[PDB]
Amino acid sequence: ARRRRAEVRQLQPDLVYGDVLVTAFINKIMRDGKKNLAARIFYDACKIIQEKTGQEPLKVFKQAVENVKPRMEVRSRRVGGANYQVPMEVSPRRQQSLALRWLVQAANQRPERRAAVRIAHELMDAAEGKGGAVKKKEDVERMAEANRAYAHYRW
Amino acid sequence: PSRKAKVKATLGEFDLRDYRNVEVLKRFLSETGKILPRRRTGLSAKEQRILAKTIKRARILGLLPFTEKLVRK
Amino acid sequence: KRQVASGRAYIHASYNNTIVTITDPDGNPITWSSGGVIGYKGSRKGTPYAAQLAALDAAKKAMAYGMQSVDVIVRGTGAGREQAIRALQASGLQVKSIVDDTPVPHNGCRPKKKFRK
RNA sequence: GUGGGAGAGGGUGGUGGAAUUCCCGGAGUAGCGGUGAAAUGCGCAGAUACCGGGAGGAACGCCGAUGGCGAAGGCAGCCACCUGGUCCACCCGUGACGCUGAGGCGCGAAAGCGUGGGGAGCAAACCGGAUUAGAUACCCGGGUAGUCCACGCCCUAAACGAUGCGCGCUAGGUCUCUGGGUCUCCUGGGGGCCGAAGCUAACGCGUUAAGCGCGCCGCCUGGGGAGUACGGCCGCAAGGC
Ligand SMILES: NC[C@@H]1O[C@H](O[C@H]2[C@@H](O)[C@H](O[C@@H]3[C@@H](O)[C@H](N)C[C@H](N)[C@H]3O[C@H]3O[C@H](CO)[C@@H](O)[C@H](O)[C@H]3N)O[C@@H]2CO)[C@H](N)[C@@H](O)[C@@H]1O
Ligand SMILES: NC[C@@H]1O[C@H](O[C@H]2[C@@H](O)[C@H](O[C@@H]3[C@@H](O)[C@H](N)C[C@H](N)[C@H]3O[C@H]3O[C@H](CO)[C@@H](O)[C@H](O)[C@H]3N)O[C@@H]2CO)[C@H](N)[C@@H](O)[C@@H]1O
Ligand SMILES: [K+]
Ligand SMILES: [K+]
Ligand SMILES: [K+]
Ligand SMILES: [K+]
Ligand SMILES: [K+]
Ligand SMILES: [Mg+2]
Ligand SMILES: [Mg+2]
Ligand SMILES: [Mg+2]
Ligand SMILES: [Mg+2]
Ligand SMILES: [Mg+2]
Ligand SMILES: [Mg+2]
Ligand SMILES: [Mg+2]
Ligand SMILES: [Mg+2]
Ligand SMILES: [Mg+2]
Ligand SMILES: [Mg+2]
Ligand SMILES: [Mg+2]
Ligand SMILES: [Mg+2]
Ligand SMILES: [Mg+2]
Ligand SMILES: [Mg+2]
Ligand SMILES: [Mg+2]
Ligand SMILES: [Mg+2]
Ligand SMILES: [Mg+2]
Ligand SMILES: [Mg+2]
Ligand SMILES: [Mg+2]
Ligand SMILES: [Mg+2]
Ligand SMILES: [Mg+2]
Ligand SMILES: [Mg+2]
Ligand SMILES: [Mg+2]
Ligand SMILES: [Mg+2]
Ligand SMILES: [Mg+2]
Ligand SMILES: [Mg+2]
Ligand SMILES: [Mg+2]
Ligand SMILES: [Mg+2]
Ligand SMILES: [Mg+2]
Ligand SMILES: [Mg+2]
Ligand SMILES: [Mg+2]
Ligand SMILES: [Mg+2]
Ligand SMILES: [Mg+2]
Ligand SMILES: [Mg+2]
Ligand SMILES: [Mg+2]
Ligand SMILES: [Mg+2]
Ligand SMILES: [Mg+2]
Ligand SMILES: [Mg+2]
Ligand SMILES: [Mg+2]
Ligand SMILES: [Mg+2]
Ligand SMILES: [Mg+2]
Ligand SMILES: [Mg+2]
Ligand SMILES: [Mg+2]
Ligand SMILES: [Mg+2]
Ligand SMILES: [Mg+2]
Ligand SMILES: [Mg+2]
Ligand SMILES: [Mg+2]
Ligand SMILES: [Mg+2]
Ligand SMILES: [Mg+2]
Ligand SMILES: [Mg+2]
Ligand SMILES: [Mg+2]
Repeated sequence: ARRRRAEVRQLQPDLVYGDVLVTAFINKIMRDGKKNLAARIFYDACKIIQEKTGQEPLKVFKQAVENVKPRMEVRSRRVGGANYQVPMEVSPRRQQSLALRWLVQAANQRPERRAAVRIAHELMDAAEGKGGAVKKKEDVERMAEANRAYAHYRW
Repeated sequence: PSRKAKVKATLGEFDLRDYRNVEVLKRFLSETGKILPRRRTGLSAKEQRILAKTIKRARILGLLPFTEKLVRK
Repeated sequence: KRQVASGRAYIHASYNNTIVTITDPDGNPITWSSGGVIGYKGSRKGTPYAAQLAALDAAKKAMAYGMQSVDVIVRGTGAGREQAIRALQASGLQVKSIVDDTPVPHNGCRPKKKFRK
């Protein structure tokens, strides 16, 4: 996007909870344009959230999302002939995209046998502050602020 | 552009060649010890030329300083 | 163990490093810090963050002497000058004055080739 | 001639403050320095930063400028003495005493040479550290000559307005420096910009001529060979003409 600002797409509401965040997660689950497979996965996982946790699966979902969102990240920059790891803030939408993407990328690294189980277990784990996703956020916020010396290269 | 004030019109009758008159030459030095330019002093070529030498004359005597420290920065 | 409680905080900034020297009112130093006192080794010492850490470590060293009020004196143009200022400005120490005493000659010596023209 | 003006014009003596370095004392601790990043280097025999004292060499911040002075080179803290050039008013005096100028003579940035001093900072050479494919460099740490002083040499330059000197004639507008005056303005000297006529191959110049004229000097005659060779004069030599 060199000319315009590249406005964002508005997503259709969740067909079950009526929440755009849910539908965004389904789309990050989707693979080869299989919408039904991604939503089947996700909902079969919402049933796994219950009878393990007595809470509404929506709460666990958005809570884990909140625990994965990073506040800082490190972006490179070409300066003085070398390249520097420069921290700066994470725009809100980017915290969204990175938290959701990380959630999926973590769930598919898990050892559970079928998908929705991995998704449920990662959603729960990240909701209570553990699991591979939150380790991604902690690794990134470790990267940033470890380079605090370059905080003036913000741009 | 020094639209705050000019030092000459901030002053009445005075002798440019008085090296010993401090409480007026004081008015021509900056917050540091430096000699103000014609932007601030509002002097003319000849006037600033002579006032310069009488200020230097005063500096040797220990009446005006050569340099000062900057406050509040 | 002097119990000074009031003194002068010198700041020596340069494009290579920033170094803080904290003194009694007469000017004799009590403690000090810099970019190298903290773990910074290479060019990082000339950082405004390195300066911030140096001034904070200086202020914390001086708290152990129970110092409260300081007068700050900056010398040298260089990164981290104003950041060391702002580090001390709320470091716990009260800054009573800031003064820029950067030494300038009256055309005294010939600079290096690096600084000529 | 008289009476006033302006100026880093020159020489000599004296002298003031800032900074660097070094030495001394005090306080204080693990580094400082430096770079694109580094390293060499410096620091536990206590450095860097910080206060007090002291020594010495060099250079004069602001003022300061599109400013001034000078024939050119060039000239900048301040005080005094010696000394050059110039400008204005007054119409006083001399009565064409003028202009230019081969040769001559004097001057002549830097670098360089001799003797003797001095030597803080900077720094050819050189010694290291880096970089690079190499790096006899650019960058970093050191450092000798030198840079400074007296005296004597050398005599070159993008020594430049790349524009010899003098005098007369040819629209103006504007900025500035320094005089004079009936001080809105008039008038003289100097420094800038734009432009009449005009000139120029063009660029541009244009009352500060590169315009229109006169006087005298210096100089050019296609590029390389070559500022070389030879001769001569000069020089301690480098080398110059
Ligand atoms: N020349 C040194 C300087 O003289 C300045 O003052 C100088 C000028 O202001 C002053 O001008 C004088 C004066 O009598 C009047 N205005 C006219 C007179 N023709 C000038 O004298 C002039 O001509 C004579 C030879 O005839 C020269 O010796 C002298 O140097 C020159 N100034 O003469 C002084 C000496 O030249 C300042 N004192 C200072 O800048 C510095 O010391
Ligand atoms: N000293 C003032 C000036 O000295 C000039 O020459 C003087 C100086 O060049 C020379 O050296 C002097 C001397 O006191 C002694 N040998 C050492 C002293 N440090 C020097 O004095 C000067 O030296 C330089 C300039 O050379 C200046 O930068 C510095 O301020 C001053 N210390 O001594 C000369 C006098 O004896 C001229 N006479 C003239 O410009 C003026 O009077
Ligand atoms: K040394
Ligand atoms: K100079
Ligand atoms: K000029
Ligand atoms: K007048
Ligand atoms: K032109
Ligand atoms: Mg991952
Ligand atoms: Mg450094
Ligand atoms: Mg003079
Ligand atoms: Mg000592
Ligand atoms: Mg060692
Ligand atoms: Mg020991
Ligand atoms: Mg040793
Ligand atoms: Mg030192
Ligand atoms: Mg001292
Ligand atoms: Mg010595
Ligand atoms: Mg200037
Ligand atoms: Mg002239
Ligand atoms: Mg001239
Ligand atoms: Mg010149
Ligand atoms: Mg007559
Ligand atoms: Mg007659
Ligand atoms: Mg002649
Ligand atoms: Mg001749
Ligand atoms: Mg010469
Ligand atoms: Mg010389
Ligand atoms: Mg010599
Ligand atoms: Mg010698
Ligand atoms: Mg010697
Ligand atoms: Mg020596
Ligand atoms: Mg050196
Ligand atoms: Mg060197
Ligand atoms: Mg080498
Ligand atoms: Mg190469
Ligand atoms: Mg020798
Ligand atoms: Mg010249
Ligand atoms: Mg020129
Ligand atoms: Mg001209
Ligand atoms: Mg000229
Ligand atoms: Mg001419
Ligand atoms: Mg000529
Ligand atoms: Mg003549
Ligand atoms: Mg004129
Ligand atoms: Mg001129
Ligand atoms: Mg023109
Ligand atoms: Mg025409
Ligand atoms: Mg034209
Ligand atoms: Mg003419
Ligand atoms: Mg010839
Ligand atoms: Mg010729
Ligand atoms: Mg031929
Ligand atoms: Mg030739
Ligand atoms: Mg030759
Ligand atoms: Mg011969
Ligand atoms: Mg001979
Ligand atoms: Mg040779
Ligand atoms: Mg020969």
